[PDB]
Amino acid sequence: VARGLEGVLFTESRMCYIDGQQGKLYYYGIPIQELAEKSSFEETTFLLLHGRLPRRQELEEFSAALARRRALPAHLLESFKRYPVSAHPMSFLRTAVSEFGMLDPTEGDISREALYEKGLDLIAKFATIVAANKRLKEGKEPIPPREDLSHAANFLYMANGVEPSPEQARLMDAALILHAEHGFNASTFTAIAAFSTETDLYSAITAAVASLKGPRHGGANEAVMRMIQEIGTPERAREWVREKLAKKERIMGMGHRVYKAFDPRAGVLEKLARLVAESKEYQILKIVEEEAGKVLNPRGIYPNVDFYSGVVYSDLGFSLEFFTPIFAVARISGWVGHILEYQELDNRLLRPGAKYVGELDVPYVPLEAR
Amino acid sequence: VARGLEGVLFTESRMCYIDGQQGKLYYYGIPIQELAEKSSFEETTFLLLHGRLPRRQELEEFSAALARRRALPAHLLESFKRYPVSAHPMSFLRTAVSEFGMLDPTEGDISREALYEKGLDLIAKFATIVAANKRLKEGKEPIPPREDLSHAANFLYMANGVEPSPEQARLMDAALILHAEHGFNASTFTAIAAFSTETDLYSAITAAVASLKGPRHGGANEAVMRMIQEIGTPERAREWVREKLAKKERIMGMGHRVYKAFDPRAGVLEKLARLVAEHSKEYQILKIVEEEAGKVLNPRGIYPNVDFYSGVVYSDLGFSLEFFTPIFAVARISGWVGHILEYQELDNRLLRPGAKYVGELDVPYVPLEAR
Ligand SMILES: CC(C)(COP(=O)(O)OP(=O)(O)OC[C@H]1O[C@@H](n2cnc3c(N)ncnc32)[C@H](O)[C@@H]1OP(=O)(O)O)[C@@H](O)C(=O)NCCC(=O)NCCS
Ligand SMILES: CC(C)(COP(=O)(O)OP(=O)(O)OC[C@H]1O[C@@H](n2cnc3c(N)ncnc32)[C@H](O)[C@@H]1OP(=O)(O)O)[C@@H](O)C(=O)NCCC(=O)NCCS
Repeated sequence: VARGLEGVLFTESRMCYIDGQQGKLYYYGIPIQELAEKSSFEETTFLLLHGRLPRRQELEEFSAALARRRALPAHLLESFKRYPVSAHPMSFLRTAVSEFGMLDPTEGDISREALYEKGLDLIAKFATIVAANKRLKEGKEPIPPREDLSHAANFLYMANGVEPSPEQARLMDAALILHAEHGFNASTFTAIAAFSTETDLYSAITAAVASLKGPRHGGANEAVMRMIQEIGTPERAREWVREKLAKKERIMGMGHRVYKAFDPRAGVLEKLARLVAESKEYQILKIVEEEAGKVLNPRGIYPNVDFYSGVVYSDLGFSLEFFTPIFAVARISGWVGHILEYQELDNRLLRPGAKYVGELDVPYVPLEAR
Repeated sequence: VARGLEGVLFTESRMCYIDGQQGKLYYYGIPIQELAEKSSFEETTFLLLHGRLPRRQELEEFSAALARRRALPAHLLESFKRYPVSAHPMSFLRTAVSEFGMLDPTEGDISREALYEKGLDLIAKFATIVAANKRLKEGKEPIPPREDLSHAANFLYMANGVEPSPEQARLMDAALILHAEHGFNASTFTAIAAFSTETDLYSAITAAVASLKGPRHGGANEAVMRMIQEIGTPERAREWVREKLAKKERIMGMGHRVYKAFDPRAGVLEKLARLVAEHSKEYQILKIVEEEAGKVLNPRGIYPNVDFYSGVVYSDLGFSLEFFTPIFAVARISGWVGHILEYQELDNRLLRPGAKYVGELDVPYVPLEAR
């Protein structure tokens, strides 16, 4: 029984190579550290959708293309007004994508060209949705996209109401790149499971968002921040971990189905977190990292991408309930890419089985005789 | 590489046994034919969630518990008014479930009891959502659930605007029972994939609905009716079949990923389709297709599946093709909930597979200027 589908390779992919032992990550063969440093969200999105780095003009046009698609339709923006503002942002996002799906007169079209076109709209619009949610949570009005800003800069602008510093934008740009793609993780896999029935892109992405929301998965984002707050001070971190591990509970932001080593994305984020810190949250994380590490590292359990990302998002102006949506704002590129690849390379309905451990030939006992 | 995850057994389950070789189905050990004859959607639901038949008081209380959860909140009914009427019914449902979860103050509570309780709410409300969708599709107003009607009778009532005859209610009830549960099919598996991240129930069910929306899952229903229509009359059924197979094109409503024999649910539906048939045209075309296509396909292990006869049953109950999959969801939500409860109980592990990597490694980041 392949519990958790661990070790099950169900398809072939060119998109993401994860070396869990050595802790390497590549997007179509390019190391993530290279991309985080040098690339942008648009460029990495092109890479993930097209399978190669864009040329100058391609990138310029691809970015303008995405930018032109950032705005949400009035209908959806009107709908947001009654979206329960106390609802979790991932549930906001989940609903927005589904509703957006209804507004598409050709929603069901899944030709490669339509997936790509609808995907460009989702990749572009996700930031606008999450930002709108954030503005609404704050009792303020959603802000229209500024097409002149990069995706990252625009996301910050719509979320915060002011154009970000170039540094702030670069930080957001780095974070998006780091979360953009990561193989057949739970949310990507869920999207493919859904898509494997030839359902529409919105259905597959709603499912992906649904999946990403979980605290075992992308929800570990805010969970780690919850952990930091619960700890409160770096002075309480060690004993906190000691007793957390003593009651055999899990330390959020550590451990990974694949990485049995420091997450190469966490490695990058740790450095960005360190720069923002220069700081209690970061100090607390380092202590948790050290203290939990000494029992978990030997088990192959290390900080993952969710461990340091919150420090980063928090610096960018986001409260913790938006950490996972920010994740989604990036990962949508990877989801669309995977849906395009799965269609091309495999496109088979996923229909697994289980090991039945129940009973057979149980009688239907007459009601009055039970 | 395990394409399609075929033969991949990723968890243990007690809920559903699918005998693919002999064409047998059981919900917690009970043959599907028994439940289709004797049980009810509420009782079978109880079975699917509790793993056993309910005592008389239990069922009565359970039925009532579901009945008082049928009504949708005014907030959601109001939102429906702006849902695009031209939208796909499954997109309506997908959105409805998602928006409903937003109205739940403890949406993310996934303790067993909270899953059970929220699952009952979804089971009860799925019929009310799909029925509202249908009313709205017709430019009409949703109809409030009636507690004095069973789940099936009420569904027809809310959907059609008139209380169904006992016969029609019995047909629907039997149809819901038959589609309530079927192992780790795409929608159920996708529910689990989602839920394995410990996301909320609505997220998992929204994902289930997203999967079910696909034509490769729960769809054939419509395709069979299209087939029947393109055949037109039983007089040209055999010929159509012979030509269809010669085109090496598939015959809708036959063949199954697991069933390499007659679908036991098709076995029950075949008798029910014949009941509604006694417009016998639909049915007669189907029996001729079954026979002519079966003489060729049966030996290859392909037989009619649940989708072969269900369409005839649903359109007779007043549902257009596009509501076939929603009606499927109205029943399967019981199994989805049951599976989420079981998965949590028995396994509860993150679903995180891998892929065989056939890409490049150590690709340099070439400068923009040099590309
Ligand atoms: C991601 C995660 C689900 C991967 O786990 P998995 O591959 O599905 O494996 P399992 O959950 O079955 O666990 C393996 C063992 O490691 C332990 N373990 C896993 N991650 C752990 C963590 N973060 N804290 C402490 N113990 C942990 C488990 O308790 C388990 O114990 P056992 O064999 O002693 O019973 C898991 O590491 C986790 O829950 N991490 C916290 C959430 C998180 O940060 N998720 C984001 C991943 S990027
Ligand atoms: C469910 C389904 C996908 C299973 O396909 P499968 O796993 O490839 O089926 P088998 O493994 O038993 O197939 C062996 C052969 O029978 C053919 N076959 C099976 N389904 C067929 C159908 N309904 N009509 C004609 N031929 C069919 C296959 O195409 C295959 O091709 P080959 O001679 O080229 O190798 C297929 O039966 C189908 O598309 N059904 C029609 C629609 C339908 O009713 N399905 C929905 C409910 S599951």
